[PDB]
Amino acid sequence: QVAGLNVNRNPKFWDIESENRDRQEEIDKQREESRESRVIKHPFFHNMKSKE
Amino acid sequence: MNAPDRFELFILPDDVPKLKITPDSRVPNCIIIKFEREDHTLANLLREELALYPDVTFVAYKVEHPLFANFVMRLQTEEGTRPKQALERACASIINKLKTLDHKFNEEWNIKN
Amino acid sequence: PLPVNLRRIIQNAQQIFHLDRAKASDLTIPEIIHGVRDLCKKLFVLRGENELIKEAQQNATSLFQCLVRARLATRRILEEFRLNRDAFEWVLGTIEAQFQRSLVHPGEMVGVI
Amino acid sequence: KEPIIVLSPAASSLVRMSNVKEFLQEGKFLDPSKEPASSSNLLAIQRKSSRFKTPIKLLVVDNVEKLFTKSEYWDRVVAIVTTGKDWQFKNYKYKDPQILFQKFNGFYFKYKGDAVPASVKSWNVKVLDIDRVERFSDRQVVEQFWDTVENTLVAKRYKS
Amino acid sequence: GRVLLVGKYRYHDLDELLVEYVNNVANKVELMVSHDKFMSDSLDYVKEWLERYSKANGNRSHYIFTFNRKAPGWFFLLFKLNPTSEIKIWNVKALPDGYLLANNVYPDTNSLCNGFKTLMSSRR
Amino acid sequence: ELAILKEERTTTPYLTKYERARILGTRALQISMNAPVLVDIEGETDPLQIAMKELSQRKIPLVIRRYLPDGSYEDWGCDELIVD
Repeated sequence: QVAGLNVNRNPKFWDIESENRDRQEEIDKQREESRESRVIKHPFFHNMKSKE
Repeated sequence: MNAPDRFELFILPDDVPKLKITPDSRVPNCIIIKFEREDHTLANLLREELALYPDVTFVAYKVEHPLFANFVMRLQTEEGTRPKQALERACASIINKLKTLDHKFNEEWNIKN
Repeated sequence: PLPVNLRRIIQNAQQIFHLDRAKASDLTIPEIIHGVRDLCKKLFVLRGENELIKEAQQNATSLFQCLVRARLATRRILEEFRLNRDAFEWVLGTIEAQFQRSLVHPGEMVGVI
Repeated sequence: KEPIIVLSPAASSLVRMSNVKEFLQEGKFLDPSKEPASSSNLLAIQRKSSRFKTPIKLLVVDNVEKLFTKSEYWDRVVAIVTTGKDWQFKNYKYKDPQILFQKFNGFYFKYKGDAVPASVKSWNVKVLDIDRVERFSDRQVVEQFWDTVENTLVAKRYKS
Repeated sequence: GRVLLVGKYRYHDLDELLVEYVNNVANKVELMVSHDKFMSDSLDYVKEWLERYSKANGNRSHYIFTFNRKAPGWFFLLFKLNPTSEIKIWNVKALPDGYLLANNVYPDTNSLCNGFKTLMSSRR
Repeated sequence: ELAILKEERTTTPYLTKYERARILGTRALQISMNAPVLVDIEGETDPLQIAMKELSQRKIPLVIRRYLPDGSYEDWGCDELIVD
């Protein structure tokens, strides 16, 4: 039970497409996260790229 | 107020093992035995029994603190003999000595009764 | 009372490098002279190249330099102590390090002490 | 037959084949991380002692897999250098560290002030400290190491 | 991590992994390079040299090894039975315990060559 | 103005015991407040022990500012001060 409101979603008077598009927009925003680098202490460890 | 219960001198908690054995790697064929809820009565008996065995080269014990009822024993035998076997032999030998002592005392008491 | 015990350092060197035996030393006299002379200039109590700073630094270690030169004389080193080379650099380095360790630390509340 | 000194092939070891010659023989300690890696796993060093009239030639071996095919080589081992790692002893004569360390001299090199690993404290090995800054004590540490090694050599009645 | 995995190989620390895997792989690579049947040049030049040598010595089958520039840590085994036979290339992987050819582990280069000859004889 | 250039620093090049104690305390507190650790920890858990391990390896990211009596100061990094 999420859409408990009884708002008439008739496409003639309701823009279902806009609400759906905003819904995937916010869901993709939820999917978005953050990542950071890793630090390791070892004599032969170097934070370099493959080509580097 | 802070005095411990007197039964803690001899009553063993369930989680505390009576007898913990850890090897002593500094010298070959040596083990360290930790006796819980024991004192000089068992320790001195075992030590002086083991000191007479030709295959036991080092035996000692110490009570770390008089306020705690436990002692730790160091045993170190020859190459052929595992120390735990020597400890078992000591226990059995003292048991036989006590058994014959009891028998002789009973005989003497009956004679002199 | 003077810093860094020289007698202890010398006998430590003798024990470390086994300076016994009638073996002849390989320590040339110019090495002894130059080593002691250079050591008497690395006892830093005050840092800086200022002339007044240098004069104060020279004043602060007069008695200790007299002690060091009295102990580490050429004849005494070659005959009484019989140090070899390696013992000699070890003694010089140890003297310098211990002197650096014996200075007072900034932030001492010496008035209360 | 020259005696054998065994080094740990671990990269964290303070003494490796690259800098073993300058350290044990010349008495000068260099940081092995900066030194280039040495391709040869066998090296020979010379030791001058007051206990012996002539210098002693010794062989330093990093890996015993390719040089200890015969059991008689183990009779020549006079020192073992370990990093406190169990996996060094997979192919050794005594795969258990304890028995190896009562039957051989074990040395562990650490910087002064660093904490000893737990396994090292549980083994019968000597602890030798090298200062990070002052370099005059390197000769003293080397002298202690060679004192132990020479005691073992004299006890073995080695001929030179 | 307390446990390190390199394929089926399992290790417990970085130094153990390094010494047991990388050093052995490098030693096997050097043994392959120092082997008499090795050529580090380009694959096309290796093919041309093999063609020329087979044409000159058509009485025997010739096999040579070369670097796998596309797949690092591998080797290409090119063998030509006769001048009329096409050059066939086989894949060899540099493993710590040896060389993997036709799902078979050969401890040394000479053992690898003997195994290759035996495989050719059996398949013939 | 008040800062003293690195070339003309004349204070002792060693870590005094007060500086060592204060540095260890501050680093231990920071580690206990979830600061990143710049050295590998084998099995240690005490913040003070981790701080001592960091100090021994010259990895503490702190700067000592030594105040001269006139108000000028010298900034010394804990990685360039010699520790016994």
